[PDB]
Amino acid sequence: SCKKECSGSRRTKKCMQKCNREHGH
Repeated sequence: SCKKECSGSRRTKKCMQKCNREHGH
């Protein structure tokens, strides 16, 4: 709901890192 909802063709480290930090609660 944050990784696949952003991942494009070869980009994901951006949305992934964002979700990884947010889920760092």
